[PDB]
Amino acid sequence: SPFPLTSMDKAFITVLEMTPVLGTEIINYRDGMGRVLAQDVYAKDNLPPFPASVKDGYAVRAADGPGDRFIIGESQAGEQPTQTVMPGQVMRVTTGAPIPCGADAVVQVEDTELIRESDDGTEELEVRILVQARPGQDIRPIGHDIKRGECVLAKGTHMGPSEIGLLATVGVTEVEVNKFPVVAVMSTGNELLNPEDDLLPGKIRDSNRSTLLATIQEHGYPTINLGIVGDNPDDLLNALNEGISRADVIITSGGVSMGEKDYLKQVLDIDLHAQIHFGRVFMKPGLPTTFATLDIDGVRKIIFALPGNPVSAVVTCNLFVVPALRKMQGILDPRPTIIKARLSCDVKLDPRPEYHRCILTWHHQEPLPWAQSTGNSRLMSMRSANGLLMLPPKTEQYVELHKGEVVDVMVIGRL
Ligand SMILES: [Ca+2]
Repeated sequence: SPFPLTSMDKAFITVLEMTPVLGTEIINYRDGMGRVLAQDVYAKDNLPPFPASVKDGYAVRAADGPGDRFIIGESQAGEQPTQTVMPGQVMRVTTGAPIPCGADAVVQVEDTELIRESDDGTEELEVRILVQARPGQDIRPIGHDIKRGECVLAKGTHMGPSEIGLLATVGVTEVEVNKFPVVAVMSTGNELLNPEDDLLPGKIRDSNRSTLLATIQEHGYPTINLGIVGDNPDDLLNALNEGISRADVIITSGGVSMGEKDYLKQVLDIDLHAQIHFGRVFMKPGLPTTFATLDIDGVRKIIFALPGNPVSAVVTCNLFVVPALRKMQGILDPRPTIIKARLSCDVKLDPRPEYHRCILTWHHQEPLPWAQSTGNSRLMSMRSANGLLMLPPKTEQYVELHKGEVVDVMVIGRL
C-alpha cells in the first residue's frame, strides 16, 4: 500500500482466475433452477415408449387404401391395446394413444366421414377413410423423441425450466450439481445505523448491506447478513473470521479509503493472512476495490472489500462479484452478457473506464435499445436499472460521446 492501481481488465481476469469452483452435491430435480449439472444425464426409457398417435382419428392399414372400414374399437391414451387390426378394419385413436398391432398408419378425423354409430350413439361402427395414408403417417415410433441410452443432458449444462422438464421426462429426479456459494455481507463504518434505527447525530442508515444482499439474492444465491461492524481492527477480524466460518464468500463495504479509521486491508493481510491480489482499480467508480483469497484447509474463500460509497458498492458488486459467484456455482463461462445500445445522453469521458447504472428500452421497430442513465420520465422512474453502461476511457481523439452513439451495456437485470 498504496496498492498499485490495477487495470480494470487485469482485475477482472484475476477475480475469475483466482475464484474456485465449488464442490458438488445431489439435489432433487425440482430444485435445479439455475444449477449446473456435474454429471451427464441419460435416458433409461424410449420416448415415446410405444408407437404413438400424433392425431385424433383412426389407426389403419395403409394397404387397405381409402374406403369403408369397420371400427373394431378404440385405443385410448394410457392403455395398451389388446386387439389387432385386420385388413378392412381400423381402430379409433386419440393424440398420444398407442398404435394397435396390425395398423401401420394414422388418418386424422378430418380425412374421414363417419357412416354408422350405435343406437346409443356411443360407438362408432364404420368409417369412410377418404385418403391413401402414407406408411407410418401420423405415428411417433418408439424412441422417436428420445432413445433409451441417449445422453439427454451434458455435464456443464446450466438448468432452466425446460431442462427440469426433461429430467422429469426421463425420470432422473436426483442429479449431481455444483453447490451454490453462500455469501456473507457486512458493512463497516462508525457512522452507520441499521435501516430500522432512527437517526442519531453524525449517523446515517446503512444501505449497502441491503442493496448488496438483494443483488446476490436476485441471482439465486443464499446470503448471510453479518451486520454493521465498526471502524476498528479487532471487531473487523472477528466479523471476518465469522464470515469465513459461515460462508464461501465475504463481501464488505466501507473501510477501504487511504484515510484513517481505515484498517480493513491491513487486517486482511496481517491478521487474517489473506492474499490481497489488488487493492485499487483504475476505474470509476470503484477506485478502492479490493480482492483477496484465503486458503484454509484446502478450501479457498474469497473476499471482496468494496467501497463505502453506495453507488460504487452496487457497481463493483455487479462487475466483480456476480461473475465470481457464477464461476463458483459451476457456470463454465461466467462472464456477463454485454449488449450494444444507443446513448440517450451526451457524456464526457473520464481517463478511467467508467460505469453507470441505466435502463435499457427497446423502441418500436428500432434495432438497438436506448440506454438511459439512472438519476435524471416518471414512467421510466418506475423502472429498476437493468444495465450498466460501460464507458470507454478518454483518449486524445475521444473526449465525449454523443447521444445516438453505440455503447456497451452490461446486463444486470431482467429484459
Ligand atoms: Ca468510512
